[PDB]
Amino acid sequence: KSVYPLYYDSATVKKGLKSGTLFKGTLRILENHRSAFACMEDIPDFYVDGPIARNRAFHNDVVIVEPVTRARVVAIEKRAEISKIVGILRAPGWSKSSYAIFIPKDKRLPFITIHKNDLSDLSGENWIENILKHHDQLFSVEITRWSIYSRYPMGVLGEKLGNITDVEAYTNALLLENGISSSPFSDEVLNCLPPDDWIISHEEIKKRRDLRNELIITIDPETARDLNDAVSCRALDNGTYEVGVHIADVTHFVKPDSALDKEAASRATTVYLVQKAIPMLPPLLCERLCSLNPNVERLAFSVFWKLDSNGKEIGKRWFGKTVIKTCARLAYSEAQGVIEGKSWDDAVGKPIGGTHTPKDVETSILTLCEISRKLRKDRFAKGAVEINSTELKFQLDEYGMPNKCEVYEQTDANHLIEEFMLLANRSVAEHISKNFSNNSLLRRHASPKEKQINEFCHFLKSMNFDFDASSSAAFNASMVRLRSTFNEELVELFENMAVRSLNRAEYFCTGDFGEKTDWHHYALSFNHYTHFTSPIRRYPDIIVHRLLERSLKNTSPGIDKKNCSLVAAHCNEKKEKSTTVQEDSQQLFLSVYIAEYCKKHDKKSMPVQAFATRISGNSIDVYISEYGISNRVDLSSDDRIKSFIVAPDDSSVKITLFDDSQKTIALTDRFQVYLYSDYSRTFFSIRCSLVSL
RNA sequence: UUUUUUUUUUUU
Ligand SMILES: [Mg+2]
Repeated sequence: KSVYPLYYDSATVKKGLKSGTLFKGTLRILENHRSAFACMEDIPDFYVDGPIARNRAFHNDVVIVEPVTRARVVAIEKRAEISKIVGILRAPGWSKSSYAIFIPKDKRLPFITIHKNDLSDLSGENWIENILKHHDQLFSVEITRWSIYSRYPMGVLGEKLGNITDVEAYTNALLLENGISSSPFSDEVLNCLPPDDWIISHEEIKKRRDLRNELIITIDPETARDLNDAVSCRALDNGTYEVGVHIADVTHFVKPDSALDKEAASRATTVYLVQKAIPMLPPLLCERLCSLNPNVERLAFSVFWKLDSNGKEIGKRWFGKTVIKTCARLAYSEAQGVIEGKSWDDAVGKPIGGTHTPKDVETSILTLCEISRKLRKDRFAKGAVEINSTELKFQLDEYGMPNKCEVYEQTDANHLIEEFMLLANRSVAEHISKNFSNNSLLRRHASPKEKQINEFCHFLKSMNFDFDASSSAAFNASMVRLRSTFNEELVELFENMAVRSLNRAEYFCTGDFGEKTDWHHYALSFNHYTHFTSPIRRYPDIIVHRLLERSLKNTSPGIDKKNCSLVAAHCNEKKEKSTTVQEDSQQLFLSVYIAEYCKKHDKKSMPVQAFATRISGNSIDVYISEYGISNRVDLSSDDRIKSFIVAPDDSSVKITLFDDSQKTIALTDRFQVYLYSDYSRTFFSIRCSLVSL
């Protein structure tokens, strides 16, 4: 007897769809398994309990369910590509010969059966012994077939990624999950490279604008090796300034349809991890020839504006190929120190090649900072949205183990660079959209989804607050009132929920959207925007560089609307996967940090302060702002606790202990919890407990 | 575990 029911016929499925019985939506399987939801955007979402009702479906699988808000899967319309199944292997029947038991890291993926002695590195006689010997080794499996007469599918074990306790092996496994190429560059791509001893041609120096003698700097963080941006300011004889943005001319090295170009389009973006980084381009270009290192002549595209003390564009812009030699390289911290009024030797402490005096650079930094402050105030006043977001910055020891973990605050220098990069991006977008209105690669951000914003508004209604989503400007105004209404940590949580409410930003080809009103950036309130200020780490910036060059030459776009759409979609998906990878890396290093804290301070958990976001059934969702993480204190897992009572309103929960001290805690209350890195389960899992371990 | 929304922007 088949464990699962047969998928209905195509005609029967269509008939049921016209009969209101059948339904169609995406599927989201929950981490705790057995529980899944048919994600229907309009009609109420449906629930699914048990893999029997799941009928051999996976996460993000567009499926056709039938009501049996519960429902049974009867047809799969589309399957999302399962990018590898990394995990571990356990002996058959582990506390007995049989098929090997593969356990994926994603709990959403069911167990897998590895056929009799299926392997190459541990297959043969004594296979069980080899499994046990390599039990603490992460491996990877592929799916081969799922027999309806088996509750689990089957699959071949791939390459052994390696020690689970090895951070780098876990990293390689995570890369494998989201399909990010960690292999070295192909020898043909290296053959595409120019000679390493390439020198600046006098012909090219005359063909371009010679800004070498100018004062140009690169404000980038301390741990930066690929420099793309360069800012400059020019005091004009009147009250105005000529501000310039200079971006490494990668397209001068990367030529269309070359093997280098193909690998760049394949990787789409540079993936940045905590301990290392996967580059999009080979290091010769990414770290030497194109990187805007100090005191080196470099070929770069440049955009100039004429702005007043308020930052309004008074004079005509200028676009063109230039050759520049940056006066100095700066860190964001040192730039902030300069802005705060300190002396160059007290903050930066670097030599400034050229006639440029220290006070010249100081004046330039302060001028650019004031202009950037004015432009940021105007941008937010125009209708933009201010979200600070969260990111976990780690300081590592010589061995790579996390010694420090902290939240990142953006100082005024960060916004200084940010505003001018945004200005450059917007100007380039406007120009290339005006010229090549059919084959232009820009970025868009539509209005937020009504569903998420309604949920967030109801959450604020629970906290007796109203959010006007009628406009981005009203959204930001409600955010400001909220910040002036609650404590800063609650406000941080609210910013988290706000960024959740936003819609996914995406690249696009102007030809696909007939109406120009659809080319808009809701959060930035811009009418035109693209990515152009980072061509060494975002292939869309390479495409935009080529489009800008052609627009200055008034020639053809050289790229087809369809091909442009392909590049846009591929790069959007690659950016999704890269974001996920970086977040998971941060999570991994946070777990290792908690483990090191427990080891050094002779405890089993780290004590932290947390705010109670939700009180449901037998658990409480808590947010730890010190590390910007959302965990759950399971009232059931707390066996040390004696009992509890949740009221029908879920706004307060009373607690009773064995020492008979009863005490009640409500929503948005600040209380202490403990974070511990559970390694007893198969993989790294940060868990939170109310009681100290 | 067994009820769910994880996406603005800069730099890296
Ligand atoms: Mg930079």
